[PDB]
Amino acid sequence: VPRGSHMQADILDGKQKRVNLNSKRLVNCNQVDVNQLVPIKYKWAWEHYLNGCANNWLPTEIPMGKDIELWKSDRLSEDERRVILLNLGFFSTAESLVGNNIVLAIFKHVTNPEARQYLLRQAFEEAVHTHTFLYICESLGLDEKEIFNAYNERAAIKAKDDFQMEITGKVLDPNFRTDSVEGLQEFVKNLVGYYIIMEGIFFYSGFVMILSFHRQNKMIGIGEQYQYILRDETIHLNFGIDLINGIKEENPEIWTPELQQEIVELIKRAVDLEIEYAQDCLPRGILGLRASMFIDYVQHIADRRLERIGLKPIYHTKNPFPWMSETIDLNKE
Amino acid sequence: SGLVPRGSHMQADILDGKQKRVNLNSKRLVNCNQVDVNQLVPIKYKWAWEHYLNGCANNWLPTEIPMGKDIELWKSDRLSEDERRVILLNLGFFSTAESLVGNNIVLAIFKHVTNPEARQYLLRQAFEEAVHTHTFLYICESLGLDEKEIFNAYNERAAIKAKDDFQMEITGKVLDPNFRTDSVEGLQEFVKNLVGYYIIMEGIFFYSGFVMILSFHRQNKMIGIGEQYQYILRDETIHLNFGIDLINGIKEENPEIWTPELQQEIVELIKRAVDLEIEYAQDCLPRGILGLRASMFIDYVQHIADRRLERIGLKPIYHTKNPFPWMSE
Ligand SMILES: [Fe+3]
Ligand SMILES: [Fe+3]
Ligand SMILES: [Mn+2]
Ligand SMILES: [Mn+2]
Repeated sequence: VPRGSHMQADILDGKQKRVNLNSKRLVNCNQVDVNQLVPIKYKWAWEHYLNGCANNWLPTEIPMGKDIELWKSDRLSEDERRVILLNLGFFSTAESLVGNNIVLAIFKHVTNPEARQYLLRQAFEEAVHTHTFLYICESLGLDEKEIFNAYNERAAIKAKDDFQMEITGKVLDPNFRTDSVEGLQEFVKNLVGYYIIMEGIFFYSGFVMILSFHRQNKMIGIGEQYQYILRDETIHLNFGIDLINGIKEENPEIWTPELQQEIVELIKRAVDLEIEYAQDCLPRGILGLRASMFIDYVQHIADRRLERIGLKPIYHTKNPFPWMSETIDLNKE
Repeated sequence: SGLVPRGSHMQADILDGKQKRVNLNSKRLVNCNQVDVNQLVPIKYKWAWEHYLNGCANNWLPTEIPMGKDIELWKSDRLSEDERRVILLNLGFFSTAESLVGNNIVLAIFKHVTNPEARQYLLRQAFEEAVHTHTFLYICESLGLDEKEIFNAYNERAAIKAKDDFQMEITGKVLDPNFRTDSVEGLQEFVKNLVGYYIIMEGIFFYSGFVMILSFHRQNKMIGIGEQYQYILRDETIHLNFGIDLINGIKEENPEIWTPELQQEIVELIKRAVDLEIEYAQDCLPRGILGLRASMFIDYVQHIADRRLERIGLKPIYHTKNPFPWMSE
């Protein structure tokens, strides 16, 4: 390289602020400069970021003409409409709950620039997901306030989001810190609540309901949007699992039998709430969909989430939706 | 526009829940605790939603832009020491500036912008800052620069540090866990943060840099870097427009905060930013390069400062001409 290809320092004291890769930590890292991306330590976080960036899509790119025609017709049963409406109601605000939590709760305490890069991509993706639900409401001529207010008006939805508020913990409190054992444990419970429970269990169950319509060639515009959402959420979940496991590895003292058991109990509570939600969606069942299938499915996926964070499966049920894993394989990171 | 079909309404089983549906006229940009901030609808601030849609339409990645010709030129003796200095100082400053801006959106601004459509835009903007950060890593890796030397520039170069230190100062107490915007004093402090990041950092401190880098691009030098900066400029144009709309919106809804005292303080902050940016330009350009001299930046930085002032309802103060009119093409 030619002469003059280096920045010359005129503050010699400042070279000390260059970041030692091995000093970097996922949480509680105040000893190095968090504003400098380099050198990247958590290559897994950066890879998630690059993968997410390659997945750009917008709901407005997906035509809704056939969906509008079907929705406005008399072809759908009231029970079919009920599944769609309840799913829209729950997702319309749940995306914002997730996005707001990334920004208002998680970001401050993930003291690492490459992980934060991913968080910014994820949060933007949640904004895209929120746009999706606005777009669907406007396209089909739904009462947008009725749909977006569903979590205040439908008990089985409220129950899930009230639980979400509970497991959010005090992470939003101005006094909240992660530099105690109890504090970092509370933080990890928040991560489990959002990545494992909301994104990894509540959302996957909604995906089955909606994609079951897509597979029947009903509401294929909504279906396609949900396929893109599933592709994003696959990465959200993978990142969250990696982050939880990373925090555990770097802070083994938090991973007590007590914390482990509580995480199991939260997942159990999520499973029960999602089953009750599925029953509210499907009081009689529709073509290809019964509540009993969600009992097995929700238990199955909960076992898969438990395994990924080093906990034993507890339900041992089989997956009644083998095709979900087919589209999951196609939408794999 | 077809008829609403029978059975197409979601039935409530919590009868009083309907009261939490959001009244459009109750929404506000700050201090809005009377309605549910989680529900996007109904959208009140159309300008915020439009910025969001515009940003989303602007997707790009630095890895899409070929660096072959740039690598070839960087290896050659066809780029002078002085030209290299301009490039490296700009890479040094921008490499961390993007993170400063992005971190401030998330850690300072988002909590206090109590409006979902504006928050939708903020998430787009913060992601764009991540793309800009990626851009500087990609440039470093492409040209084989010492990445730690580049990203640490704001700790190693006085003229860069001076800008970023001033930035830390105008960030104010907004990061204080117990900072609140629900007083005149609190909201004025918040507005100073918005001026500091949108107007000063994004609207002024990026501009000598844009001119310098795009000057190379216009001479067919480092066109890979140039193209990346063109995409950054496109994004930053929206960032600035959103910030101006946000500042003006907060003023309109809370006119009592916009005192002669605050107005004077903002002008003085902008004057100081101008001085610091002129000094930075001087550091970049101890000697002239083609179509670029440090003295030109006196006129330019003052000219853009006047333009920013006008946009937030303040009188221009410098009255200088723009030596780089091609920046508006
Ligand atoms: Fe998600
Ligand atoms: Fe910006
Ligand atoms: Mn989502
Ligand atoms: Mn930027």
